[PDB]
Amino acid sequence: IHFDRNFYQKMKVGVNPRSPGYFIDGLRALVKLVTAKYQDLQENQRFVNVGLEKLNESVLKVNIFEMLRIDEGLRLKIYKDTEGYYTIGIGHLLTKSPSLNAAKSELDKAIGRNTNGVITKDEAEKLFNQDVDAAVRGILRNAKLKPVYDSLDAVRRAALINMVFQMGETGVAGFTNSLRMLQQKRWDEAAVNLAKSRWYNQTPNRAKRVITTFRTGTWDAYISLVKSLTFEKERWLNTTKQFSKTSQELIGNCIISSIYETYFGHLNERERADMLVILKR
Amino acid sequence: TEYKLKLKNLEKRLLEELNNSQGNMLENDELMVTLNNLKKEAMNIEKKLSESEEFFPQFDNLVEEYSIIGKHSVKIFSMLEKFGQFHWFYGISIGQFLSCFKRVFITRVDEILWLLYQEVYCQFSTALDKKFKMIMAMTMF
Repeated sequence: IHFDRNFYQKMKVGVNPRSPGYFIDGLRALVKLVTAKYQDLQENQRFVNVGLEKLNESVLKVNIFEMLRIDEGLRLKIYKDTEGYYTIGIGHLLTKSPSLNAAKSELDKAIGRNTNGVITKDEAEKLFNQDVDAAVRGILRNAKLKPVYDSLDAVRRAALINMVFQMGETGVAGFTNSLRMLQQKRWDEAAVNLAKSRWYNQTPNRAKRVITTFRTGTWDAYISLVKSLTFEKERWLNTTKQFSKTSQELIGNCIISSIYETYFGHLNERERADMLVILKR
Repeated sequence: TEYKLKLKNLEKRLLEELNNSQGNMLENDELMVTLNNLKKEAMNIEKKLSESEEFFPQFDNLVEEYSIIGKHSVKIFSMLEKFGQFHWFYGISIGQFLSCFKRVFITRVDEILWLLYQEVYCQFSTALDKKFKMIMAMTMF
């Protein structure tokens, strides 16, 4: 009402030479916009709240292993790799033979069980830790990689162990530029060189994560490798607190909008400005 | 709305494939890297979201600092309009005026202002006969 009376005062000249349908056209548009924005608001609040629900359910019960799980992947049943060979768990190759049961023979000889190629959780990590130790023992054997692996901190080692699991130690050794700079402990120039390679162009996702791990010597790109980093999404509930703003001023915002649609159409730039100022005060 | 639809998009991928089957022993981790990627896109969001609160007052201030250029140009224009009302050849549109003002570019605000007068004179002096050049000089001055 104050805006109507103010509008007519500060704009229209003359003693009652006009009607008040701005008021009504203005009450109705407000009913429209408060409803629309309010519904859309509640829809959002429901969505983050049932989302938050599935996250509270997502916490149930309760490291290089999570690393190698992430880019390579964990399988509890036998499958085939990119080259189609026989593999189980994390990158553990039973046989390169096209034979279907040649893998089952090797696995059963490895884990010491009669399984058809279906394995339990712990055995996945056992075969992994085993594959790793073996890869580490081999690096120390290799005279091109050994000084580097000795140089690096545990985290960056885990990165080198990762490159070995993909490319094979013989493959990691051809990196002599990148490896030299890695032992010289200049991590940026090392990362810039690692970026240039057939290894990058082929799998520049994994290669990108390994590289920023070499850089930062940190697990973040990839000790946060625990699914507990998912627990961190829990603190992104802050949206719930942001609403309390958006909605508190929702009504006010819709008033301006209703009035702006209705009264302002025929007004100068300067007119809308000052009228809006009156409206806000 | 693009970034919040990108977040909602991965927030959708999270909900979708978190319920999928049950155990999720392996793959949901292969999704978690996509939600780890979600965390980076969520930092992109907070980066834009934080530089919004910085934008508004810097903007709101810049309209005040440039006020003067506007208020001079409304009177300089008004003058040219009045030349046009005396004789048919002397018309001008806000188009030509703005087009002239663009040339000003291609104590800062002072300079941009001083240039305004000098460029408006320099151009439109030519569309007027000697009498009005002299009226125009004295008025604008």
